[PDB]
Parts: sequence; structure tokens; C-alpha cells
Amino acid sequence: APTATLANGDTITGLNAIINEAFLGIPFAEPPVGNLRFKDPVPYSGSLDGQKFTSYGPSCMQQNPEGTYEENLPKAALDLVMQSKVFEAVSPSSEDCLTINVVRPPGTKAGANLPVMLWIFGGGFEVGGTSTFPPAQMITKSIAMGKPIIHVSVNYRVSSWGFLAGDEIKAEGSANAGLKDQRLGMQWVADNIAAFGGDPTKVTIFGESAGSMSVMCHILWNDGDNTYKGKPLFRAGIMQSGAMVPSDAVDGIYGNEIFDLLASNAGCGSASDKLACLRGVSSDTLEDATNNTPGFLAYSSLRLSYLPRPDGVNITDDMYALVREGKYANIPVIIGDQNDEGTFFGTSSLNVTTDAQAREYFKQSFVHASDAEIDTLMTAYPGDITQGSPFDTGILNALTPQFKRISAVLGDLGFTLARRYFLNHYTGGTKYSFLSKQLSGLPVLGTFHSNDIVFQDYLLGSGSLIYNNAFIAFATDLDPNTAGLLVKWPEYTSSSQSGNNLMMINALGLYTGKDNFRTAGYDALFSNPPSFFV
Ligand SMILES: *[C@@H]1O[C@H](CO)[C@@H](O[C@@H]2O[C@H](CO)[C@@H](O)[C@H](O)[C@H]2NC(C)=O)[C@H](O)[C@H]1NC(C)=O
Ligand SMILES: *[P@@](=O)(CCCCCC)O[C@@H]1C[C@H](C)CC[C@H]1C(C)C
Ligand SMILES: *[C@@H]1O[C@H](CO)[C@@H](O)[C@H](O)[C@H]1NC(C)=O
Ligand SMILES: [Ca+2]
Ligand SMILES: [Ca+2]
Repeated sequence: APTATLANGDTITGLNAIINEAFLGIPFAEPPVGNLRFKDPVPYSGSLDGQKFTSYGPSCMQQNPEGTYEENLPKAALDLVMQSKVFEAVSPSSEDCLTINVVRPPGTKAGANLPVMLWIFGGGFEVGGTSTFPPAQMITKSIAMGKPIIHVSVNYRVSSWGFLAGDEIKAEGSANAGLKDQRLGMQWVADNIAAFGGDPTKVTIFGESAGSMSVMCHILWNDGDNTYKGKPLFRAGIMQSGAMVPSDAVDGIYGNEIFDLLASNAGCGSASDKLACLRGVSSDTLEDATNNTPGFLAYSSLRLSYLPRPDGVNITDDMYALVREGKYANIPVIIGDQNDEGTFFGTSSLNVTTDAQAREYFKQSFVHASDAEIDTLMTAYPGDITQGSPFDTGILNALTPQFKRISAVLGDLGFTLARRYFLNHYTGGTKYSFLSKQLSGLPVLGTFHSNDIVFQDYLLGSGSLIYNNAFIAFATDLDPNTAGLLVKWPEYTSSSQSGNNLMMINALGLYTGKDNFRTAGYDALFSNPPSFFV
């Protein structure tokens, strides 16, 4: 029933879901299989003429979150679940996974010129797919608001398949393949979105967690040049939890170790060209070898095995430096956080209970940090359980004497204070920032990492006012205030500015506040950012 005519003249059919029209599973690239593994995506050249696109394709290969070279119960358990026929039926994954999904309000026709919201999912750069992020809530609210938008989502390679690094990967020019998948999807939207009723000049990119750090990377891509065929690929960005990635170069120390580990795992330790050896192994051996490297929930936690790393080609340098040096695209941005970003990651080191163990955990995580810097950090984030995350809970959530401590640190470096650093240095366009405390009181996790996905795609709550409405007004008008909320969202100029600069959210609704908390942690972490890179 729904129909579109692509740039190359092909004409496809979608599905009419009543409350919206969807075109799911459109291939935007050749399958990154065989000798195309770990390499840049190749544009799709073939025919889609007369084809039906009524369901999401398989996600790219997934990594066991509890994977690691060690053997243990959670690793065993998740593997048991992940390799099950039931799981593989309900959630199919494949190396041939580079597809794109377009969903629009019902009745939309070519030429409508609706603003476009291109979603980039977050899954710790190791798991994830588009099928788990329902656009219906967004789309519907946009219609109700009288600001209809088109929701676009793109699959990208994760874990070893999309973020392998090391000397060989650098030499070949194959770094950050997963980010390149994302970049091609954008180019595809530029060329084809008009056929669906969207305006290619009104694209707002947005993601959460890894999707968010992805949006930052796109702003920094090619020293800030975001054009394609002479026109910008997007006019704005919304980052939900995540700014710059605190990572060393692709041919760095941990990028090289992981590469080597993965190679030994696949049986390529003796190969003179391990990379070629890796392209030759079956998908099973590769999937297996990857699950034997640390997953995000493993003890390594935030020190991810796979993630965006400066390559000196498309991301020319340390991401913090690029921001200080003004090498970014000049676009208006909304960037916010959840009050308790680190409680999730803090669950991965619950066998650390004494300050002596805490100091060593940090030392193993941040190899570039001197004992002096470790000491300063452990002074800014003290053992006092009342001072940690879940913030403001007193002596509760004391799973261990160090849990709340470790959570306060990880969530700040990885997201919360990382954001403030971007904000204090960024002059590309108007900035807007928010902080959620919607789930205050939730035992153990607090207003935890990713709860925004729930209030943006699944359930309604005070938070949906920002996650849907405000995000919609911004994509349409480049100002979240056009949404018509009762609380005006003030512009963010600096964390040292007088007056409220953050939009806040609690169980009841919205209010304004200041971005001046944990200043001591900020200087401990960012006085010399590279001391804390992974
Ligand atoms: C907490 O548990 C981790 C995970 O097992 C311990 O780290 C591993 O320890 C073994 C030896 O027991 C090493 O061979 C592994 O390489 C370690 N894994 C990692 C990912 O580093 C860690 O020592 C324990 N921490 C505390 C404070 O007891
Ligand atoms: P993000 O993708 C975590 C990014 C880690 C950065 C370290 C430098 O968070 C995920 C988001 C999804 C929706 C749910 C799980 C959550 C984590 C991977 C635990
Ligand atoms: C990466 O950088 C090179 C050199 O600047 C450029 O030609 C290439 O197009 C860039 N890649 C992407 C995906 O933009
Ligand atoms: Ca090596
Ligand atoms: Ca500039």
C-alpha cells in the first residue's frame, strides 16, 4: 500500500500500520561479509524495484555483554540465552545487517518536506539494533503537536565487526567502520528522503548513550565538515547521555591488545597477516572469539574493548582537543543526562570493597593516570557513602562500601561531567542542556542510565515532555521552547554563568536548576583529560 520512488528510480512498497506508514529493512550498503569485513561500507548497487519492505532486517552480530577471556556464570548464562533458537528467532542477528528504516505519519506524500529525525541507537558499541526503538510514540506526539516529523533509523556494525582497532586496522584505513555505516546512512537520507516526504535540509541527528557519543563523533567528523554534495548532512543534534569518547588512538595500547587477543581467540595468533586471517574465519569462530574478549558488563566496565577511537583521518585527534580547538560543525544542540549514569556500570565491580581495592581498580582502568592523579580523584570522590550515586540517598544503596563511589566516578567521566566540558568549550551554536531526576528514590539504580528510552518510546511520564515534545519542537524549529511547555528552557552559555541553565525533570514535571555540582570531580577528571582515556 504505502509507496516510494527512490533516487535511482526504483519503487518500493511499505506497510500501513494505521497510526503510521513504515518502510523497514531497506538495504543501504553491500553486505560487509567475506573480505569486506572490518572495512568501509560499500554503497548498495542493485534493484529494489517492486520490492516490499515491511519488516526490520536482522541486527548486526551481537557481543555477549558478560563476555571475557575468563570463564564464569553470567558469561555462561547469557551465552545459553543468546545462542538459543528461541532468542535467534525473536532477535535475529547477521553480518549482512546494513539496512535503513523510514517511518512517517499516515498520509505523507513525496514533497511534504517534513523535518527528519535520524535515530542512532546506543548499545555500548557492542550490541543493539533499530527494531528495539519504537518510533510510534515520537511520530504520534508530533502529529498531535501539529509538528509532524519523519523518523529514520540506521543499523551499524557493533563490537569487533564494527570497531576493531590496532596497528593493522590503522595501516589499512579501516578504523571506526561502525561510524562509517552511520555516515553512509546519512548520505542515503540526503539522496532519498525526499521520496518519502522528508526534507533533506531539515535533518536532526539524535541518539542515546553510544548513539549519543556517535552524534558527537559526527559533529567532529572530518574536523567539522558535515557536508555531502555541498550541503550539510544535518542541521542539529540531540545527545541523550554522552559527549566525547575518552579514548586513545586506534593504534594505541588497548586497541592493539584487544586486536591481538581477538586474533589468538580466532586461531590467528601465528598468521603473518592476522587481519586477513580474521576475514577468513567463519562467522561462528568470529562470534566465539569476540565473546572471549571483555563485554561491557564484565569487570573491565567502561574500559570497553570496542569503541570510537581517533584515527588521524576522519577523527584527527583526541576528542577533547578537537572541541577545545574548534574543529566541529556549527550546529544548535541539546545535550543532557540522567542523574545516575554510573549505577549500571558500578554493578560490574562489586568485589571491590576497600579503598585499597578501589585505588587499584581505578589504576587498572586508567593506565595513563599517575598515582597523584588517582589520589586527587579519590579525594574528589571520597569513600563517604552519602556522597555517591545514587546521589542524595544517604546511607542507602550501600551494596558495598565502594559501589556508590565507583558509580559516581564512572558516570561523571563517561557522561555527566564530560557533557559540562563540551558545553564550556562549544561555541558552534545555541546550546540547551537538561538533567533528569525523574526516578529519584528508585533503589540501587536511581535515575539510571537509559531510563529515557522508556519514556521516549514505551511509556508516558513527566520525562516524555522533553524526550518527545521538546525534542520534536527543536527538530522542527531549532528551539525546544516552541513545544509550548509551561517552563521555559533557558540557553546554556557556561557552567559559571549566573542564573539557572539546566532544564530539570522530577516525577511531577519540569523545573530549572544549575550545572554547578561536583566541581571538584570536574577538575580531578578534566584538568588533563588524556590521563583518564581508555
Ligand atoms: C574482582 O574480580 C575480577 C574478575 O575476575 C578480578 O580480576 C581478574 O582476576 C584474575 C585472577 O583472579 C585475572 O587473571 C584476570 O585477568 C582479572 N580480570 C580482569 C578483567 O582484570 C579482580 O581481581 C577482582 N577484584 C578484586 C578487588 O578482588
Ligand atoms: P550506552 O550505549 C553505554 C556507552 C558506554 C561508553 C564508555 C566510553 O548504554 C546502553 C544503552 C542501551 C539502550 C541499554 C544498555 C546500556 C549499557 C550498554 C549498559
Ligand atoms: C575520511 O577522510 C578522508 C580524508 O580526509 C576522506 O576522503 C574520506 O571521504 C573520509 N571518510 C568519510 C566516511 O567521510
Ligand atoms: Ca599486535
Ligand atoms: Ca571551527
